[PDB]
Amino acid sequence: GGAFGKLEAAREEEYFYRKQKEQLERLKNDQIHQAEFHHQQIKEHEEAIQRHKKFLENLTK
Amino acid sequence: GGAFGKLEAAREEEYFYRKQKEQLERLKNDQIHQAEFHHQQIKEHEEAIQRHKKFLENLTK
Repeated sequence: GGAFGKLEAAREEEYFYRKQKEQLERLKNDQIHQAEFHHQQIKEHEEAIQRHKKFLENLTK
Repeated sequence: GGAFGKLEAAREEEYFYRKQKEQLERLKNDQIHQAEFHHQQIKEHEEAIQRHKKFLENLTK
């Protein structure tokens, strides 16, 4: 498709969700403890916000 | 299990990711435009950060 367009946006969401599902499984199998899980998930959601701002600023002007 | 424990954490992630897959589908089917998608997704990730902070606070001290 195009840069920062609908197909790229979908691909980024798919990558993000695949990663987070893998982390949820590490938690369910006691490979990471829960405090660590929540601390790492905050950083992921912070990076997701920056990614969405980036897409937005390219879409809008 | 227990409140704020591993099973509840998993349930919160499952709910969050089911909602986001629904929103991604709305975008794929041009029911929301892309700027709106990214703007709404920032709010969702902001709410997820607050949720993860709340779980952490209960886990730790």
